[PDB]
Amino acid sequence: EKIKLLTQATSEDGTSASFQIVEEDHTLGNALRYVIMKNPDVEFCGYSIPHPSENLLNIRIQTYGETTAVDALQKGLKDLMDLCDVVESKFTEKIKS
Amino acid sequence: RKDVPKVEHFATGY
Amino acid sequence: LKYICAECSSKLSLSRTDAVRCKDCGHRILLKARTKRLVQFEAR
Amino acid sequence: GMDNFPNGFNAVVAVISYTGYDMDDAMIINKSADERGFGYGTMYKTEKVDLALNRNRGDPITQHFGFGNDEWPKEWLEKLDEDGLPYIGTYVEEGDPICAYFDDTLNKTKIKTYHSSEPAYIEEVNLIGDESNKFQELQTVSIKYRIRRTPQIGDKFSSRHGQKGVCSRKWPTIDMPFSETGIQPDIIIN
Amino acid sequence: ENARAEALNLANTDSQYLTPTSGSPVRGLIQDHISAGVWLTSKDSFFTREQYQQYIYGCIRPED
Amino acid sequence: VLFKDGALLCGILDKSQYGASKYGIVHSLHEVYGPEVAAKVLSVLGRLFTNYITATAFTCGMDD
Amino acid sequence: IVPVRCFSCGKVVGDKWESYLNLLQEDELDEGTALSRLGLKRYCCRRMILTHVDLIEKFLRYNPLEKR
Amino acid sequence: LEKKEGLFRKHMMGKRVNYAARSVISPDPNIETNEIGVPPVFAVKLTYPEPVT
Amino acid sequence: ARTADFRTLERESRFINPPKDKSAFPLLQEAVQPHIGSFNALTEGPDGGLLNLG
Amino acid sequence: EWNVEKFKKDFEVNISSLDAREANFDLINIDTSIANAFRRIMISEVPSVAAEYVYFFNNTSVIQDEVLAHRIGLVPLKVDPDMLTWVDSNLPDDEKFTDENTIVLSLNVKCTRNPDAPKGSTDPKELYNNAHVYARDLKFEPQGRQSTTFADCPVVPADPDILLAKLRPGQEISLKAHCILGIGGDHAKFSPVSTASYRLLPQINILQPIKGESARRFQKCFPPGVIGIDEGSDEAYVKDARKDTVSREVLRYEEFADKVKLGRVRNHFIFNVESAGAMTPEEIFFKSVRILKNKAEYLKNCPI
Ligand SMILES: [Zn+2]
Ligand SMILES: [Zn+2]
Repeated sequence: EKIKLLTQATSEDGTSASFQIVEEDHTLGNALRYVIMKNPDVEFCGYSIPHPSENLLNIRIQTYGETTAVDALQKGLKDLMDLCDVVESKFTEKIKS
Repeated sequence: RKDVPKVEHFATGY
Repeated sequence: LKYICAECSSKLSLSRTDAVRCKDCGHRILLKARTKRLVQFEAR
Repeated sequence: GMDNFPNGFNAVVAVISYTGYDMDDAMIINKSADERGFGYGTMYKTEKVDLALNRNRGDPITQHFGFGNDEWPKEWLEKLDEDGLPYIGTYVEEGDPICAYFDDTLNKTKIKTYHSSEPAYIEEVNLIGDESNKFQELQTVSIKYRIRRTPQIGDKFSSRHGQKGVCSRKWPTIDMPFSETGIQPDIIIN
Repeated sequence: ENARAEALNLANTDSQYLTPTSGSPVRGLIQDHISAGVWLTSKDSFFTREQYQQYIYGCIRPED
Repeated sequence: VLFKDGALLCGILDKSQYGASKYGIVHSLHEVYGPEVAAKVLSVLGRLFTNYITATAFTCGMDD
Repeated sequence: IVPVRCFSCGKVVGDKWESYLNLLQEDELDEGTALSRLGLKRYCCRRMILTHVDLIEKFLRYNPLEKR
Repeated sequence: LEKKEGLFRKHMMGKRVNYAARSVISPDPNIETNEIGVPPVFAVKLTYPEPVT
Repeated sequence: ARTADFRTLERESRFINPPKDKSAFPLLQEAVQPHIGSFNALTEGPDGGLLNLG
Repeated sequence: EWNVEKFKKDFEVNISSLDAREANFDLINIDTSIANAFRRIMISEVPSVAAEYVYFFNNTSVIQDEVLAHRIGLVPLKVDPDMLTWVDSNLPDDEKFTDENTIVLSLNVKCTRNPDAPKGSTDPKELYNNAHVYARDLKFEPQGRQSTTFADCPVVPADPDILLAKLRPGQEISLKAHCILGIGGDHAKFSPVSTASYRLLPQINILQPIKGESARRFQKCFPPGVIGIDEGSDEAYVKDARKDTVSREVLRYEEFADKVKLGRVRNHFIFNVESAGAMTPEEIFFKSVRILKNKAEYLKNCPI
């Protein structure tokens, strides 16, 4: 589907893994990298693009242990969801004024 | 020689 | 019906004969005319 | 009076090494700016079609334009659809029936193929008459092909200073760098 | 497959990093990357944890 | 430049160091680890300077 | 053949060609003030109205369907 | 069997070939140095006879 | 004032209404002049151009 | 320990010049990553409607069919995107289009000279009727439920004054368009925003006490609404940072080179969103943020 994990570069314990995303670009990648790196648990986080012509995004997460990189992913997206949700309420109020 | 004669931009939201 | 004169610019028709002869001009050059035909396209 | 024959366009160029897809002489066009129609030169090509090339003076040819009373293949009326010639407005693909002539030598009609590379549109089909009083059946036709040349990658653009280069890649507008005023440059040179 | 092996092992570009004319190399980055290296490796460059990790991952991509 | 145990410590990269020049860092890396590792290093440098130059572009102007 | 959409920015300028002509001719002005009153601020927009050869007038009078 | 256009230097010391192509080059740093950029038009065109194991 | 000018009004007027008198920008005429002058002097000369003399 | 609550507490908005056509709101205490993500989503991803799949019944005008089709496609409509549905694109053409997934436009203009023309007149309107073809000539002949739904929403161009083509006597044009939803990235014709850029709030760090007429000439370098003069002590000072474009004109003068560093704050984005007539800038901005939220939610929900 849209998201997949790379068993080639995964770790045995799952504390380090890399994910590939379809139909994405810097737009989602930079924001998601920021949000994930906000989490102090993860050790290494970053996004990569195979080739600009292809609409593929590759994201790699290496935690400091005790947390599955998959969990660190869904933790980031939920924070991202709230992050793009607070602005709506904050922006809506300023419209009322 | 006579020099070339002379001729006798807002931020966003302004 | 078609085949504008391109000299006097008058629509006409052919009869397998004297395609040169523009009845008003006689000019030996004739020019075809676009008709009502569907032409699909892409706006890109 | 050169203004009566203008050519080229003013482009918002940026002397910047940003994408990295241009080191020697390549250049990058803004993809949206292309989609706006940044440069849309077109090719007009005409060729002469006739059947008197083998005809001699005193021997009228058994073959002439049109087609009928035969078992000619159907679907030719897709674009080869009229008593004499194809429609002006049509999208000729490769091998499409350019023109049909009924032949009595074979007692059946034969057609002329496209025999080209790029699919094109018919721009103008005109009827040419013999200079002499050779009324006959007008076995001489000239048609014009319209070819749309949208600028793809590798198409040589240039300035007025010999800084010729090729279109490296249609860089997407969002990924294109922007300025304080919000303008996104269309032409990038290294 | 014989020609495949010849190209991949004898005619491949990596095997030809040098030139028999004088033994000097012929392959490398040219102008944009040279300027980028000059600017990046200068002492006036500093990168936070985010920038450093992002550059390293984008440059490496170990999954490949 | 002064490498030491696979670590840059002084100087900056250049055309002489990497690109097409003799006795460069990439040349020595070839000499040590074979041609394959040198080719991978050149590819990685090309990727890095491309990503880096996008972050901070390089440009020449009339002021220069 | 007035460019309908701004090439670089994207501000619609096709409608503004006739208005620019009227503002230039009927009222005595200069091009800068004419574009200002027309409502163009960035030169990415100002191009397609400051410089546009109207090759439809010269290119159009060669009509084939009307007697000369 | 002639001076410079002879059968040797035209059909024996050089020949036209199958499964070949020619085009222009667009630089692309985003590819590995030991790799080449093959458009999809070539991909459906050039084929390789490979046995089924 | 200005060193150059677009002359948009002149260009549009000329496009709409081609001149019925001497054409504008005469320099083009006296840029193709040599060929026209040669071909005219071939017949438009003091005595049968040059063809009659030849 | 950065957190959602900390971000909410620190984040604030300042709408400056909201308008039915243009917006100039500010973003404060947010990261360039999210700011640029919003910019890109607004420019590309925000859906809109524009004409494509144009069908020509007849054309003889000087302008070519391809050029005319592209020109028509590059038109801003008025219908809101949230009234139409996407097309599967893998269907037969008859099934490819319905009432609620596309709209239909017709032009069918004919031009002929009007005999009543003043002598010595060059105006095409007087010389011939239908001399020019405008956007408003485009109709929106509906189908099925569209008649009921668009009763208060007549599909009209966002700019009916644009010049599609010019005609002549004996010159006729007849076509038929099919506008669908766009995704922007597919083609710039689907761009609900003319431009959705942003600029970081300029920062001016005055070090020396700038006083006297030398302060006045320092006032001159910047735009007029930026620098202020302290009447209390004849001191130059910053009055409004947003009023300044990044000009660096002071850097040219040697006296002020050491007296000020032209910095720039890193968490103050001066958004500036123009728009076509399809939607208002506030509406498209809300669409963009909701699109980002939907992207995140879909990415979370899709398993690996
Ligand atoms: Zn006639
Ligand atoms: Zn613009």
